[PDB]
Amino acid sequence: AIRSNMDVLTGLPGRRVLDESFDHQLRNAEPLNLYLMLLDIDRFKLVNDTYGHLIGDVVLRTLATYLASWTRDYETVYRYGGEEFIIIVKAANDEEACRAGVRICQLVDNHAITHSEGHINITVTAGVSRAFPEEPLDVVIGRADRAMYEGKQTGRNRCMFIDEQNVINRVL
Ligand SMILES: Nc1nc2c(ncn2[C@@H]2O[C@@H]3COP(=O)(O)O[C@H]4[C@@H](O)[C@H](n5cnc6c(=O)[nH]c(N)nc65)O[C@@H]4COP(=O)(O)O[C@H]3[C@H]2O)c(=O)[nH]1
Ligand SMILES: Nc1nc2c(ncn2[C@@H]2O[C@@H]3COP(=O)(O)O[C@H]4[C@@H](O)[C@H](n5cnc6c(=O)[nH]c(N)nc65)O[C@@H]4COP(=O)(O)O[C@H]3[C@H]2O)c(=O)[nH]1
Ligand SMILES: [Mg+2]
Repeated sequence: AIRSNMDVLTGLPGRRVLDESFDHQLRNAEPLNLYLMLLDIDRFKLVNDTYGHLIGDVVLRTLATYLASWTRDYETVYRYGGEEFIIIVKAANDEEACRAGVRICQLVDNHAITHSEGHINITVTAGVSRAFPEEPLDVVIGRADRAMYEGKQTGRNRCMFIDEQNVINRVL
């Protein structure tokens, strides 16, 4: 069968589910603020080159399961790209959204991925942005992407926030 609302590998909803639902989610976030958390597996190409793509698939499937287990039910985890996940967070303020982001980064770092021949330690870099009313998804992801990139530049295994001045800081 063809199930366009599910990533076959991880079982998570994919890009199309977020793209199609984002405007609705943002409209109905009130009275809360909506935040977008973009997560990329650190040096994932290297994992595949070292262990092979079958093991890479285990990493993706396991991380998906982990993220699902580490998030609240109304905050959906998507597999947005090949090595990229998105979590849509609703929160009262920036500090709460950033706490969600940094705790998820910390959990990833602290839970090895079991595979047949041992264990692999992975980390993620995360960028978080507020979605302002009526903004399209590409703008929100664009800003989170800037935050995430600065995270990769400054050491990886961390969560970054881009604020209302479009200035990026690491979340501690
Ligand atoms: N550190 C931290 N982690 C958070 C927070 N919100 C969600 N999580 C994480 O997301 C997982 C799933 O949350 P849930 O579906 O709401 O499902 C939760 C929730 O229904 C409940 N629960 C656990 N602790 C609390 C709590 O302190 N307050 C409330 N109201 N419920 C809790 O038990 C379920 C399973 O909890 P966990 O195994 O801990 O698993 C939690 C935890 O890993 C948070 O604010 N801080
Ligand atoms: N929307 C959203 N907000 C998040 C998430 N994670 C953290 N926050 C926000 O950050 C506040 C502090 O989280 P914390 O330091 O983990 O501090 C948390 C944590 O120690 C615990 N807690 C709450 N829920 C859970 C849970 O489901 N599992 C576990 N293990 N602890 C929880 O209670 C403390 C207070 O929780 P809150 O009053 O809810 O207050 C939370 C909440 O407003 C998230 O995944 N989604
Ligand atoms: Mg749950």
